[PDB]
Amino acid sequence: HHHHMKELIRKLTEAFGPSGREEEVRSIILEELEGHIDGHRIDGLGNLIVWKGSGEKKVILDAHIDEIGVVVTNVDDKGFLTIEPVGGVSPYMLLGKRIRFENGTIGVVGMEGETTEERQENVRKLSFDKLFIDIGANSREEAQKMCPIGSFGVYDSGFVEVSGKYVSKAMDDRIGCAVIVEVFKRIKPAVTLYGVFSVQEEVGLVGASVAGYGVPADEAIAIDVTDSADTPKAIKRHAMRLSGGPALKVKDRASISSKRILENLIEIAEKFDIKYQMEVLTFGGTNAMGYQRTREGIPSATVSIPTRYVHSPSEMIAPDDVEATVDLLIRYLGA
Amino acid sequence: HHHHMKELIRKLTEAFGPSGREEEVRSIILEELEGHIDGHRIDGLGNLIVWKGSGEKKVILDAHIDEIGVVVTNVDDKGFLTIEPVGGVSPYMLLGKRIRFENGTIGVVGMEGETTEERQENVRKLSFDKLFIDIGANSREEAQKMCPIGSFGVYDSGFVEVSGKYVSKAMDDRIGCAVIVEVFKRIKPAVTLYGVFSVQEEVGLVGASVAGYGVPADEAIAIDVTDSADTPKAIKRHAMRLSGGPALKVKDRASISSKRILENLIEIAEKFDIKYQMEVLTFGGTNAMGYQRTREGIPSATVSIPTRYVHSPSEMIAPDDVEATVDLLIRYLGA
Repeated sequence: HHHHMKELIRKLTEAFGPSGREEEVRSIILEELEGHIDGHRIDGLGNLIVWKGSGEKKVILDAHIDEIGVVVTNVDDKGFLTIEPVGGVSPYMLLGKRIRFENGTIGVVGMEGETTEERQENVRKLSFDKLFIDIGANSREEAQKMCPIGSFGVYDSGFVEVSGKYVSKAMDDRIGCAVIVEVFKRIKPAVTLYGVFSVQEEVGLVGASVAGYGVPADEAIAIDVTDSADTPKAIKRHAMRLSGGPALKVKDRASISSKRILENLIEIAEKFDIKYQMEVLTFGGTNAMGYQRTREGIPSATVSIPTRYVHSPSEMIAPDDVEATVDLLIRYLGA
Repeated sequence: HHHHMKELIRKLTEAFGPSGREEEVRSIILEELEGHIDGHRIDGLGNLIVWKGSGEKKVILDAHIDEIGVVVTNVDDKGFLTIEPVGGVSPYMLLGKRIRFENGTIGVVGMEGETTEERQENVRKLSFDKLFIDIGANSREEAQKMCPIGSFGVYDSGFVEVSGKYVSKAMDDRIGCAVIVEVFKRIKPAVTLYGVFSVQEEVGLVGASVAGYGVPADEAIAIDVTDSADTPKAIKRHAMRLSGGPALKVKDRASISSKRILENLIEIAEKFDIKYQMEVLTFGGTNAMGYQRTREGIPSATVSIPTRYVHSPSEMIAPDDVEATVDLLIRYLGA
């Protein structure tokens, strides 16, 4: 390795930050960036925006700070919790897992069903309303004091090295957050660089990303994860893979200016022998509204870290891909 | 609490001992029993037998030392492991979990399937042959060096306190092992007491439990776990429950001598105000062979610790039930 990002990745991935409660992650980001940013602000949606540099061109790098999890929606007479999903969490991934709550309380996920046929019927068509969380309470009253309705939880799973790979919860998108932090620590920007550590935008709600988080940027580059389809039988040509480098794309039907960002990233990677992969463009439909949506706003591209087991408690990345991503961005955004 | 068993329970439940590889558990048991046993032996099947006392009546206490897990059956060209179950492990409980191998190697369980319909089809009817384990290897050769075919793994999950409950892997039956160890540490036996820490007997193979592990005992008491059916909707009268005390039973159609052991345990519990529950008798069929099987061998009974989430990485017990079990046995087997 040529960066020293392990501890940053451990800290960010282990931090508590389900959608709606990301205070710890923002605080960690600001501590890591102390002395490396010229300023910051937090918008009314909870997006953290930082900046460094004074160059003519304004560039956003945007990674999501929120993670998948659960929210408590009911407490029963014996102290058991009902939950709903926060983000894309499959109930299959939650079965038998331990969940850590904001206040440090640990709970165990169980499933309803007594007989084999009951459990078989349930587990074969698993629904969140068949799950519950046991926090060791013996009554509604004990449980409501520890995890009242509206409490968030995340996986009780942290960071581990798995023969040269890194595994943790919340690679999506704490790994993107780590990339941006590392870029801010290392770069002497030729641009005015904005780092946005954003809350994800629920479908059906107004988000801030289209308006550039109020930053009048010339370019916006999302730093995300993409599924690494290099596991057994999910073996196709042109798949994203671990150790293939950052995955580069734009949206389908992107503007000339957005495509230029992609071409320029490709050129940097080629000139500096940085591994990279060409990802299929983000699908956005085929209608007239979708066409006009890409031709307004800020020219944009996406750079993604290949990740196995996305949305599990054991998301896996190759540290070389992360370092390559940092290197690519520093070369692109530097002198 | 009135015993100090937390550390013993943590140590035993965390120990590596899938069926076929229980060396660490036997070693821990012997270390804990140093100075409290008069002797021991290990039989050809791997059953560890210890003894203390010199009384006329010979009594076995028997708890299983093996835990559920996985065994590696194939290594593919990219380093991914195929597994089969050891013991009663559902593939649903393994999804996204981390597995710890004998040599300390950690792996992540994944499932085959790329599309939503593929994964939905797979996960709705989950089979072990759709799972794999990723140990971070990049080739068959790297993987075979870390986890060759025949390697065992267990849950990568250890002991935690959950508001006054204890949660770990392998309560089934490390909790029974802890009960027996604690009895040996505390008791002045009025009997010759044998502690058997047994390997489970595969259906279809000859085991040693029927012959009393070669001990010519007068009574044999299994110390096991039983499912605690006190979770949401699995709410029936007469259910075993946490904090209801040890669950007491014999086999269906038990002999007069076996039923006497049960009656005598009940009497002890009543005389000493120890909580207990009456569990439905062990089902053994209704035919002539089953009838004669209970009337030979050693008079036997079972004392069980109520446990939630059996066969998950988060098996849960109430420490009061464990202490009550120890207390009951010490009173029964003492002067």
